[PDB]
Amino acid sequence: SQIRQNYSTEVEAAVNRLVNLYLRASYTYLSLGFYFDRDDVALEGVCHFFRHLAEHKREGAERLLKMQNQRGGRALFQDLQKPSQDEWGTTLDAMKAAIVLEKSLNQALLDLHALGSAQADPHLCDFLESHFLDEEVKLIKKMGDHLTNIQRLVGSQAGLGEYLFERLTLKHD
Amino acid sequence: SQIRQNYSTEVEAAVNRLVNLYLRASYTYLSLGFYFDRDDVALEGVCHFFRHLAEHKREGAERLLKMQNQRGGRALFQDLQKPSQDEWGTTLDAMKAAIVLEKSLNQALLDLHALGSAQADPHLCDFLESHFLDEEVKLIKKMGDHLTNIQRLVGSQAGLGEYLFERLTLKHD
Amino acid sequence: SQIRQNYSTEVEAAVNRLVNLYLRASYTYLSLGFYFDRDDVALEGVCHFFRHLAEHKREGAERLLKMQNQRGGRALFQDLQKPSQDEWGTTLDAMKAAIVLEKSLNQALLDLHALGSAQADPHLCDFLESHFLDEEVKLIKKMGDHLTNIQRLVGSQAGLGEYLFERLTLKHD
Amino acid sequence: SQIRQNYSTEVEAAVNRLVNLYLRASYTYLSLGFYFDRDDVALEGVCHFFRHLAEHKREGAERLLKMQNQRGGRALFQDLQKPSQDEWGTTLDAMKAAIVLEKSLNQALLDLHALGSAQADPHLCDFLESHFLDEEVKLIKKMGDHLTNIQRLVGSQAGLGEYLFERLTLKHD
Ligand SMILES: [Cl-]
Ligand SMILES: [Cl-]
Ligand SMILES: [Cl-]
Ligand SMILES: [Cl-]
Repeated sequence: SQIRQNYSTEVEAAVNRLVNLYLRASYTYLSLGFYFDRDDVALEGVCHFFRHLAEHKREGAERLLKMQNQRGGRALFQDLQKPSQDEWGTTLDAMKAAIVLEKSLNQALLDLHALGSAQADPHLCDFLESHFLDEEVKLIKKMGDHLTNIQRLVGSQAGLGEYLFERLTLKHD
Repeated sequence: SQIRQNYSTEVEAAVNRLVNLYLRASYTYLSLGFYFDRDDVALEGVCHFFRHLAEHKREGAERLLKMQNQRGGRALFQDLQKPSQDEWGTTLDAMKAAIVLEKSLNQALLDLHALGSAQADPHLCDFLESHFLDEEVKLIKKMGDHLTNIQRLVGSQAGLGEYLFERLTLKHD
Repeated sequence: SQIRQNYSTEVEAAVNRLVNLYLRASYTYLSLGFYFDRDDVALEGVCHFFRHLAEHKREGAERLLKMQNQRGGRALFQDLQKPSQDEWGTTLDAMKAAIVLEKSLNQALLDLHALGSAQADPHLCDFLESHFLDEEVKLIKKMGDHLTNIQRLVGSQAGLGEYLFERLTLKHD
Repeated sequence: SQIRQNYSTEVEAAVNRLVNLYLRASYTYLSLGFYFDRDDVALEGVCHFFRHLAEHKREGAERLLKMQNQRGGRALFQDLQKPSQDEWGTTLDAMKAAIVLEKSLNQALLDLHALGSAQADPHLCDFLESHFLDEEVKLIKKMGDHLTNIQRLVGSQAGLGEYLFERLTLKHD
């Protein structure tokens, strides 16, 4: 490569794996979004919350792919596994599955940062710090806040709580 | 007729029957709308939901009547039967009766489309596709979404659920 | 299902398969787009042409998923296979692979239309006519036009032709 | 020094050397810019490309000098060596010399970052990450893209390719 400098094969490979993890996450959120649009689920604010995350995770994958080319690495795509579930349960089940998914993406980012640190690759380390690590902390804090509110609302009338959370906390229209 | 071309007597008759079905549906929705405006029912958002459908079904009848004249058929009006009920129960009873009514209109549209297909009448088939079939799918999906939300809200406090659905889902002012 | 009417299990299944075909096509175009952004390929107009198609095919999948829910079918996601190639050759190789891909999507749309016709499902038939069949004819005509222009430009100076096509026909900036 | 804190003599010296490297690079680009403005070379877009880099490298030197004073180090200027060539050959020769020059600046930045990491100087490390490392990756990717396009255009008509690259890729007016 005419441009590649200080870019390890180990980072190049890990970036291709992280692209696969982000695209899998996007696909998971696409499935969650359409599940909440079902006529027998019908929680618009929950649908919009997950559809937006599907778009955001796709954008993350595209930013990693642009950076791979900027550093002179080569994008390599793999099979994308289907989401872990076909039906996602309650808003609470779905938000618990989301925070697990985000913790797994966050650990993949921290692992890649640690590899870049070990490889003395400060451009890679800056890149994750600037575009991913704080977006992930912010998102996990928001999901933690939502879990608390959902849990408060279950009480002895789960249906009423699920409706009120979607109407008064999540964005709809 | 100076203009009639490729327009069967069977379609002409079925169009006059469908006009009667749309006007009956409008009359049903007029009755539902004023029932929810009663001082002892008093659910404004439910009143507005049904009053709007009464106007929309009337407009459907008028579009069929305009098309009948465009094709050189002859409008023929019949007695309009009164709605099936004088009092419509809860929001849930009313929304269940509406989705039954819409399924019956949808089947009448599909039956007429099938007659036009059999008669090789593509103008009739286009007309239903363009102005009725998707409006009906969209409306039945919305009523299905509302039924799910109403059902979630019944819990052990039916009155509270009926008020919250009308205040937080349906349009009022 | 509370809303499902005149929607066959055969169409529901074929719609889920077509969603998989559109998402595979999006993934293929994502791979083509980033290949042309490589520093050793560096054809910006070709990159932008394929990146846009990746977005358009994703939007097609999302429209099919919305329609599946409108009809009361159930979205079911499968594993997404990786693209057929890791490296895509010349602009000409890439545009030949694209038109093959589009012909396969077009045949899948025509097959689904034929199934809906056989099932007397005019809403499905309208839906494909209105949002997919002409978009596909328009795209295949544009790719055919581009193939002719690329082929004219190969001459005895392939590099010069590939540069001029990307600079004077495709959109860049 | 009244302000100096956590700023090693090793970093202070390396910053003064890097200022010399940036000013030498500016001087090199000044020479490349005026060579392409010669009446017997006359490639305006190539002239403008290098004149702009001369200004950008000067600005890099000035940012390092401002930071040296912010940290309480002392600017020390050395003799500036003349550029390596008086005449720069073809656009291709010039762009190959530029990417070599940029790789040498990039390695000097990475070396200084590594020194700051070893000295536990996070302000220095942030400073390079924020203002230099990604500017350098972006520039080397752009020069790699240009090299590919120039190389594609040499064919058997080098003059025609050199003119078309300057007219259709580089900015002129
Ligand atoms: Cl799997
Ligand atoms: Cl009667
Ligand atoms: Cl495969
Ligand atoms: Cl010298």
